[PDB]
Amino acid sequence: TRALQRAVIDKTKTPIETRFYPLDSLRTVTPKRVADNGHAVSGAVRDAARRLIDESITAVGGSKFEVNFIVGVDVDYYVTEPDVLLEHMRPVVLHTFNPKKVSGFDADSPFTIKNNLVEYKVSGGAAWVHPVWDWCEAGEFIASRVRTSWKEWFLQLPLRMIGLEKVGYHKIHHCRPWTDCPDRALVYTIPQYVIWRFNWIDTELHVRKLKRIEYQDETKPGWNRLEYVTDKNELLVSIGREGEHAQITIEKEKLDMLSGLSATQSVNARLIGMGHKDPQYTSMIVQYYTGKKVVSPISPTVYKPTMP
Amino acid sequence: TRALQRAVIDKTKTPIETRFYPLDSLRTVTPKRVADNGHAVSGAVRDAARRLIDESITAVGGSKFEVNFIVGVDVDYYVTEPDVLLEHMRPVVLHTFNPKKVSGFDADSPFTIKNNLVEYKVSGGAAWVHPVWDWCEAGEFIASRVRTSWKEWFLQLPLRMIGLEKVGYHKIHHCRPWTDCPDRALVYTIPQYVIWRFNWIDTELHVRKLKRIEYQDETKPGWNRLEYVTDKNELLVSIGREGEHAQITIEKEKLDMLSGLSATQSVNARLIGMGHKDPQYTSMIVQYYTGKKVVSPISPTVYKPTMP
Amino acid sequence: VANDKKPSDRIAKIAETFVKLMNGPFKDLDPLSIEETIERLLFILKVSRYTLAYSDIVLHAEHNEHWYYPGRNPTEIADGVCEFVSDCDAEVIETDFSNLDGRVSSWMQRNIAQKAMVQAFRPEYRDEIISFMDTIINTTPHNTQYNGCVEFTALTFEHPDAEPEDLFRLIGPKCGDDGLSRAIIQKSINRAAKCFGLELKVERYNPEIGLCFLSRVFVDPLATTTTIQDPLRTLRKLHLTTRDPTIPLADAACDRVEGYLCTDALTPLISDYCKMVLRLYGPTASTEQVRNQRRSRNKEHPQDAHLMKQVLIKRTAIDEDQVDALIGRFAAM
Amino acid sequence: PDAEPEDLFRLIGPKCGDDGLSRAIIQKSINRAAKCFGLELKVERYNPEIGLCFLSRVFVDPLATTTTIQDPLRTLRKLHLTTRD
Repeated sequence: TRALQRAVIDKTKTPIETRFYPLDSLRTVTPKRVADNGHAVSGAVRDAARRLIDESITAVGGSKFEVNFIVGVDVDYYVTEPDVLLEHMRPVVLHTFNPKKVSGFDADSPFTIKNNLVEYKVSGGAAWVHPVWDWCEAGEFIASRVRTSWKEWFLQLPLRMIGLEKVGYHKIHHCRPWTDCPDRALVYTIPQYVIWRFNWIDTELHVRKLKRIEYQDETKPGWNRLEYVTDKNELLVSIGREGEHAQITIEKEKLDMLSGLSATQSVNARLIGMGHKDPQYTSMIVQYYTGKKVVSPISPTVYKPTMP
Repeated sequence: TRALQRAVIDKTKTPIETRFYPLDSLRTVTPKRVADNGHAVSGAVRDAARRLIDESITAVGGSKFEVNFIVGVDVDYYVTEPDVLLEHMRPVVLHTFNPKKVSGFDADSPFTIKNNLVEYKVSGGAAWVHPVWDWCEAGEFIASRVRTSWKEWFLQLPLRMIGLEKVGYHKIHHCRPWTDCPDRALVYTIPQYVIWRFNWIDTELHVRKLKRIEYQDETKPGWNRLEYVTDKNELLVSIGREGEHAQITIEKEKLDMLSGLSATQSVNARLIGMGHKDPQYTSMIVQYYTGKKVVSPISPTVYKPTMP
Repeated sequence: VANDKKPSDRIAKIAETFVKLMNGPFKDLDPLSIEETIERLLFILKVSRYTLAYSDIVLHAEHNEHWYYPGRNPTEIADGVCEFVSDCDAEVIETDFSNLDGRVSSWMQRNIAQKAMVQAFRPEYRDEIISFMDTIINTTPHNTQYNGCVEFTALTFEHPDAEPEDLFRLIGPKCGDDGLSRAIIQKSINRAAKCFGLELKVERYNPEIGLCFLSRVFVDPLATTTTIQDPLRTLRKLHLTTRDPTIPLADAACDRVEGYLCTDALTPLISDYCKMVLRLYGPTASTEQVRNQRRSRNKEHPQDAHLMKQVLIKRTAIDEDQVDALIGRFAAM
Repeated sequence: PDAEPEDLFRLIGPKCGDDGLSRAIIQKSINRAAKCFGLELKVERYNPEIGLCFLSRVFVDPLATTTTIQDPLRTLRKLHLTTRD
């Protein structure tokens, strides 16, 4: 339709490069394990991440605006949405929690997923109940709003009535540098420019807006599903019952071949055929196949004291 | 909503530091076993704890207000609620009973849980029937009231009618220093400041108020459930019938995989698959799975005499 | 041999404190013009234009003269060495690094030198200096910065309870691969090098064999400042000439002996060799103006003469009668 | 690798077919370049004692004189035999 050419003519692009030296020191960095042996601790990993970002920002020569340029470490709860951070159209670096497992032990703090929110319970610190804003999905371009004063809001009121909006663009990268804590990632951002967008027109580049993830599977109520990519170009799937500890990692191919079976006995026979003998694995696979729903109870928990 | 900004503007914070030297000697202390061999005795453990706290308070140079600064040892019964201790907004150190097991033998004194109260029966001393006030749960910040004279109560009456309250904050730590008596912990506290809080507004930091624990499982009536964390980042669950001695410790993962089964025969087969052969373990697991309720009787008990 | 041995978490604060103390009171700086850099003292020029100015401004300041000896005349070097040995009462230690430019790690390079340069220079020149450092990663000032960083680390490990400024105020003379330090951290220096990932060689000061510093031997630093070329390094190799084949042997030998006279005129077991070279290759050599107009020309206290003789004998472990026999053999040839 | 290509090429020394001259500072790195392209290279350090080989010509003392002669190594071992038809 002519709307495409209309929008294309309506470019209104104002790219800005405020001497934002690329943080190549942060980019293309070899993953490292913080802990000497055993496993690390949330404090240790946080300290290592802070040291890394601090030395990077010192090398680049720029400044930062630390929140308890823009830098944030394990502040998913403190930040209601990433849009508030992105609206400034400044470089942003995050040390977030984007797990590749539905549940289990995160670093040294166990975690589980109830509904679409993460029931995170740090070993040392307040328990966190926040969602995840779809950071590591495919795509490098994101759409976000821009800070505007209430006076500018009134000025645009007549202009936004039609459906015009001021949208900023950014470029994305993360690293996942810690092997002992794969559930955590080091997000990296770079703003590009700002334009005006019509609400009722599509975009070529399929730019997406960060959204809350929907872990729950509509086909398997009471269960949470997730899948990720592996070093060896393998597509693994992590599944587990919502708000509960158990989880399992399996290749999506085997899960696919299993899902269409008719008899649980056939499922068990096929599992036996592949050499999988661990009951903790086959039993969970069968449970997911049959979609068994169980009302997991809420019980008090006794954690450790932090050993600084 | 605007209530958030309203409360934020309503800070009314008055932090106080009365030369409260941090008790780093008590903090970050290697766990030790009091008894030379065999097992310790309640008197021995109490004496060791008293010695430790006394030498710490002597080293720091401060004083204390011992109750039969603030110090209390095995005074859970003597204190109806910890709020009475916290309202003074002074450092508080406790040697309490926060078991990681539903039941069994505590130190040298057997114990069991009926309803939400602990039927503690010391080998030497009066039997104690008191609840637990949720000390070791996740989080370091607590909300508690503050001592106020009846005249100040009348003064605030018009002010509290709207829903204003004076709330104190504290920082938390415990140690669990005795391996032979893991059910006991050495709580540590540090007051922070005082503010005014609206009743109908939430808090960012999810500060919690100490509350009585609910061990009973609504899904398994007549049973008590509990789970804790292990040195090796393992989440173990302790379960047992209420007001009764038996208990078992198991990984929450295996319990999860077991709970959703349909046939008790399948449960037994899976248990056999994992190499668990002790009938005392598998039988209890099956009993919990089927939710078998039994009216345990009340019978007289004959204890030992204390051997000082 | 590239290395990527990042330091520990604790050492980072020490390195940052050392960098800040190096910064001192010189917050802002400006680059030098191309003409000024050219008349100061391709590929060398582009880095030199900034590094020479940075050295002259920060490393040659009032509060950075305690350690940055590199950059002064040999008479000044001798005066500084004698002052330092008098201060330490002949209790000093020597550091000898092996391929420092080939062993400095990426973390050290990007957290000492890059940080110092960025803090010293103006913000508007950040991109150029950072690009030059990135090109370097994939000359003289780098070695001095590494030596200062290692000295600061050793001082921090020795006295962790003192203030960083007071700790750094004790930094002794340092010049590239060579430097001086207190002997009380002789054993702890190895652990500091292991933490950073560097290899360190240390030798206790011995008056019998003299003191080694900048390939210079102090015969008796307690009283006299007389100094000579290092005998251990040069005696075993002075008989062989490493000049390019295109130069005649006579011209290279003449230049070598002229330099030796300029630096080691009154040193035993070297003056005789130099004089015999001048006697033999001298007349057979070409014109000295010809070698002065030739590129390869630059490619090379009487009171304590007894003490210098004995110190050289101790350095070379040669008996006095053997020394006299060698001197007689050299002169009569 | 950090210099401009024009400035890099301005330093190209004399080259003539199978024979050429280059700076001695890239004596070892020339073999790796030939391996990358897939060519075989033979390199010899200049030695005034044995002269310099170039275009089957021997420079007796290139530092001072330009006197030059036929290559003795290639021709002496074969000059006694004639390869005419």
